[PDB]
Amino acid sequence: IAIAPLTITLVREEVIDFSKPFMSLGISIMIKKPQKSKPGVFSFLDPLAY
Amino acid sequence: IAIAPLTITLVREEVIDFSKPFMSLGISIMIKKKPGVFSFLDPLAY
Amino acid sequence: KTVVVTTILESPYVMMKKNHEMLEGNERYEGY
Amino acid sequence: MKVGGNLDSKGYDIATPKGSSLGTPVNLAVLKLSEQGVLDKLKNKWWYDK
Amino acid sequence: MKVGGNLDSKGYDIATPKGSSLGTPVNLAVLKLSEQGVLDKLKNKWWYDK
Repeated sequence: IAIAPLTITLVREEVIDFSKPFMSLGISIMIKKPQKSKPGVFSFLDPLAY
Repeated sequence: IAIAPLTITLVREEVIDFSKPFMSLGISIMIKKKPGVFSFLDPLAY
Repeated sequence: KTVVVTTILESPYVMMKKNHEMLEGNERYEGY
Repeated sequence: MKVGGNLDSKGYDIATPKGSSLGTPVNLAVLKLSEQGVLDKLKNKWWYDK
Repeated sequence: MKVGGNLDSKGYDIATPKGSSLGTPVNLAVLKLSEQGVLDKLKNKWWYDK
């Protein structure tokens, strides 16, 4: 028995028996945590729109 | 063969063979999804 | 009959114990 | 509108009688359609395109 | 930081050799644990509690 994060695939199923998924997963986007950027030179115009 | 949005449950699995899930789902929250012309006078009452 | 469980070291699924040098058997591994 | 993430994880499966000969081929068929993107295409067709 | 939804959907399963007698018990155990919240509790512990 293999209790591990083993992805269920068609090719694997043809060779072994996979149980029902105990945790679902997918592809996600990973980005850096947004920190406070340095203020722009002409940032005194920010309060009002262009 | 049953091809329908049938949830994979413990009680169902013991009586019928269940293929791999063709849809993954869960419990989700459902909620409900313009300034006036003279809205610059809002700070003070009429 | 003892059952052999195969497993890859992946965190946090299966990680080596911080003090596995003083532990033996299945106590060496912890994780999901 | 839908807000937040899924609270739990469930799954929709094709049901077959115990001991039926259609168990394994349907199990491999579902896996085939997921990997090639047919299931994702079908969901997007009837949820977003329509 | 993780942003956006899941691009696709996969799953992790407990594998078992073909023809083994443990396949059906373990499949039932995974479904029982999921419905009892054990899998959700395990996910919370090693991801957010730790």
